[PDB]
Amino acid sequence: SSVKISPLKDSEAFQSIKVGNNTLQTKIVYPPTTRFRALEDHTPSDLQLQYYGDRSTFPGTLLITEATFVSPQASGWEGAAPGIWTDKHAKAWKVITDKVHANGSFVSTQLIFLGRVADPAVMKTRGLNPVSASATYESDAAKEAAEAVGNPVRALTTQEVKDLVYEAYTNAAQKAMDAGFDYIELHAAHGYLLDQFLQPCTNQRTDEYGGSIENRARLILELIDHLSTIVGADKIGIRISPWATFQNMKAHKDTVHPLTTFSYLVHELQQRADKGQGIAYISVVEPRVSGNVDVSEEDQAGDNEFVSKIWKGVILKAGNYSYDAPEFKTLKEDIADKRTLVGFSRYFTSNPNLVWKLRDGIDLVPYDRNTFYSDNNYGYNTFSMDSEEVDKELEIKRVPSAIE
Amino acid sequence: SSVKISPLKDSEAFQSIKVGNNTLQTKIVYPPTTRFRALEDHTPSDLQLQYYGDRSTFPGTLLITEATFVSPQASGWEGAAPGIWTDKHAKAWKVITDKVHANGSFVSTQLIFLGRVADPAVMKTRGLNPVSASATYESDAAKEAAEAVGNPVRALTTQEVKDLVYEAYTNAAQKAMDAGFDYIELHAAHGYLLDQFLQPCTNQRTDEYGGSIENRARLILELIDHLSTIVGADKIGIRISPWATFQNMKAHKDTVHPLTTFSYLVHELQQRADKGQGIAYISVVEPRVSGNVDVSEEDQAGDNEFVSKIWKGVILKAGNYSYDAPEFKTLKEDIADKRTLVGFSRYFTSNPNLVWKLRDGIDLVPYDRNTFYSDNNYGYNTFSMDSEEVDKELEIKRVPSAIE
Ligand SMILES: Cc1cc2nc3c(=O)[nH]c(=O)nc-3n(C[C@H](O)[C@H](O)[C@H](O)COP(=O)(O)O)c2cc1C
Ligand SMILES: Cc1cc2nc3c(=O)[nH]c(=O)nc-3n(C[C@H](O)[C@H](O)[C@H](O)COP(=O)(O)O)c2cc1C
Repeated sequence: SSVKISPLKDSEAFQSIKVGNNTLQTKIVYPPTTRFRALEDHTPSDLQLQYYGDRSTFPGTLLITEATFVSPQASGWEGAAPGIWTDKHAKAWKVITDKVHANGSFVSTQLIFLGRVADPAVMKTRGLNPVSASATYESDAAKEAAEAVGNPVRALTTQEVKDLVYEAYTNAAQKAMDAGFDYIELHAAHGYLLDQFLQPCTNQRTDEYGGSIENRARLILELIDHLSTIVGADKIGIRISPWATFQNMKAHKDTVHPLTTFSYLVHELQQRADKGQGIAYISVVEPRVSGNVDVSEEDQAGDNEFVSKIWKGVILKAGNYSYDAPEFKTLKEDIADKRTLVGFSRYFTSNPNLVWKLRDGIDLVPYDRNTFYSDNNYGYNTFSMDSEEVDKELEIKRVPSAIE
Repeated sequence: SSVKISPLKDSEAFQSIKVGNNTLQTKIVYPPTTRFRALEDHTPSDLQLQYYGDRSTFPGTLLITEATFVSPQASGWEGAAPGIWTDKHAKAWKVITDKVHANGSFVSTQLIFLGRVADPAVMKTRGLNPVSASATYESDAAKEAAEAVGNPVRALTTQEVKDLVYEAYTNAAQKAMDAGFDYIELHAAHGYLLDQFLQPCTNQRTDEYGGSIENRARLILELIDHLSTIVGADKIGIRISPWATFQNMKAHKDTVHPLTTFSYLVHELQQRADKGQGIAYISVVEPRVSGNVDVSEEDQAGDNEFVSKIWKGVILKAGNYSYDAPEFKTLKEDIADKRTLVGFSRYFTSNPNLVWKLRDGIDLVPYDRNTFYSDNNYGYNTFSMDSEEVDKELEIKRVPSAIE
C-alpha cells in the first residue's frame, strides 16, 4: 500500500548543510543499497547509470552507492555486485559520477569487505579462502557449507591485515578518486569484515588487532588515519549499525556491549576531528532496522543517541523513517540539531524522485522486495517510466550490458 | 524559598520494590550525604543517631550513610567524618542501624577512599602519604600544598592494590556486617579513589590496573567479585557519576569518554547478575548535578539513560529532582520502569520527614548550605524541632559527644 505523507519543503530537511567540502541542498540521502545489477566482472553498467542518474535530479542531493568491493578477496556474493579495484571499474563509475555531478548532486561510495560470510564456492573460483578477524561462521550451516567445498574460513595474519590498509583499501580509495567519487564510506556495519573485527563475538585475535576494545578498533582507525592522508579526512565516511544482529552479530548480547564498542570508536573519531582531521560524516543505523529488514517494536533495545553527544560533526541516520508517517514527528526531531541527515533506502528504490515527493508531500509508491536482488531491469529502473508502458517481459530479459 | 509540591502518594513512588533481600515501601531514598558530625576518632555519635533515626520514620525507607572511611589510609578530610574499620566504629554504627531497623527501614553504608585528594597535612599526622592510581593532583594548588609539607601523592604499588581488596575493604565489609548494615556501597564517583582508577585522566598505571579500559576497571570489579563472596552480591551497591567534573575529573573531555568507561563497567556488572551474582543496585548521579553542587542547563552534556539499557536490576538516581517541581514530570518518568529509585539529599538535610512531605505534597523547608559541613548541631538536627524552640547558641555549642 502507498504511503500518504505531508510536505517537508519548509522543514530543516531543505536547509543547506556543509558535508566535507560540499554543500548539500537537501538533508535527504539515498543510503547504500545493494541491487546486483553490475556486470559479471564487477564493473558498473548502463542500468546503474540510469538508476543513479535518475535519483540525482534534486540539485545537491547526496547519493551513496551500493556496497562496492575493494578487491577480489573482499567479494563473496553470488549476485553481480560492482567493484572499484581496477581501472576498468573506475572509468565506468566515472561515467556515473559525471551524470550525478552534471545535476549538481554528490556521490559517495561504500567500500565493503564481506569476510566471514563470503560464499566459499565463489572464493574457491578465485583461488581464495573466506577470511575474517578470527575463524568463525555466521551459522552452523554456513560452516558446513564451506567445508563441503573444502574452503573453510581462515583468520588473516598480522601481515594480511596491514596489507588491507596499505594495499587493498588504498588502491580502492585511489581508483575511487580516479572514478570521480566525492566521498568514500568504510562499510563498518552489518557483520561484514570491519564489524567482524570491531566486536568480540567475531574477533578473538591474539595480536594487536584483537584482545581489547582498543585492539579490536585498531584496524578501523588505521584505515581512517591512513586513508585520511590519501583522500583527505573531508572525503571519508563510515557506517555503523551498533544494534543490528544481521549475519548473527550478538549486538546487545555480546561480551562487550555495543554502547561500549561504539562510543570508544566514535569518541576516537571526534578526537581526530579536534586536531583538524575529522571525517565527513558518521552514518548510523537506527534500531528500528537491521541489515535489509525491519526490527519489531519489542526487540529494539537501544538508540544511537550516544553518537550525537560524542560526535560534533555530520551524522547520517536511516531506517524506516516513514513509520510515524504522514507527520514524520520522529524524522523532524532527529534533524532538529541541523547537522543530521536522513536516509531513505527502500522507498528510494521505487521512488526515483523521492526527494521531490517528500518535498511536496506526494504519495510514496510502494517497493517490490521481490526485485531488490534480481539480475534484470524489472523492478530496477522500471519505476522511472510510466507504469503503463512497462513491458514485464522485455524488461526481465533486459540484463546489465555495458556503458556507451 | 520553600518549595510547593504535589502529592506523590498515588505514584509508583509508594509501590513496593525488592532491593536485594529487602523490600522498600517507598522508592524515595536519602543518598550518602557528608556532614562531618562524627567524633574526633572517626566513630559515630549521639547526633548521627538522632539524625538517622529521624529520617527512617516512614516504614521501609532506604537510607544511605555519609561516605565512611574503610581505613586510616582512606581518610584525608579536615572535618570529622566516620569510619568503619575498627570494632569501636562498628559497635557505634550498630546502635544506629538498630534504630532505623526498629522503624522497619533499611540502611546501606557508602565506603569511601579519598585517594589523590587527601589533605597531605592530615595524612602526615598518620605517617601516611596521599595515594592514588597514579601520582596526580586535583589542581596546581593541591600539588604545591602537598609538597610544602613534604608529603607528595604517591602511586600505589601492584601489591598495595591487592591489599585494598583483601585487607582494606574486606575488613570494612566485615565490620559493616558486624555493624548491622543491610548493604555496603562502593563509592566509585566524584573523582575519589575508585573513580580515579576508572578514568584515564587519573590513571596512567603500567601494571594490570591501568593501560586499558579493561585494566582501569579491573580493580573495581575485583572488589565486587571478592566482596560478593564475603557479604553476598545482594548486599553490594556501587555509585557512579559518569558526567561529574568534581575534583577535576575530565568527564566528557577525557581521552576516553564516560559512556565508554561506564557502559563497559555496567555491562560487566550485568553479566555477573546473569550468573546469579547481581549486586543490589547501581546508584548513578544525574547530569544536573556534580558532587555537592548544581550544573547549569547549558553544561549538561549527557544522561544516564545508557545505564537502564544495560543493567536490568535496581537503579538509584539522584540530583536536584525538584527542578521541575511542583509536578515532578521528570521524577515520574524516571520511575516509570518500576525498578528505579529516586534520591533526595539536600532537601533531606532540612526535611527529616521528607518521605512524608513528598507523599502528601507538604511544602519543602529550604536547606542551609552554610551548615552542611560545620561541626555542631546547628543546621544538623535542629530541623526536627519546632523552629521556635531552637536556641542558636546552645546548639552551636553542641558538638558530637558519644552514644549512651
Ligand atoms: C535491498 C537492500 C539492499 C541494501 N543494501 C545495503 C548495503 O549494501 N549497504 C548498507 O550499508 N545497507 C544496505 N541496506 C540497508 C539500508 O541502507 C538501510 O539501512 C535500511 O533500508 C533502512 O532504511 P529504509 O528502511 O529507509 O530503507 C539495504 C537494504 C535493502 C532493503
Ligand atoms: C553537603 C553534601 C554532602 C554530600 N556528600 C556526599 C557523599 O558523601 N557521597 C556522595 O556520593 N554524594 C554526596 N553528595 C551528593 C548528593 O548525594 C547528591 O548527589 C546531590 O545532592 C544531588 O541530589 P540533591 O540535589 O537532591 O541533594 C553530597 C551533597 C551535599 C550537598
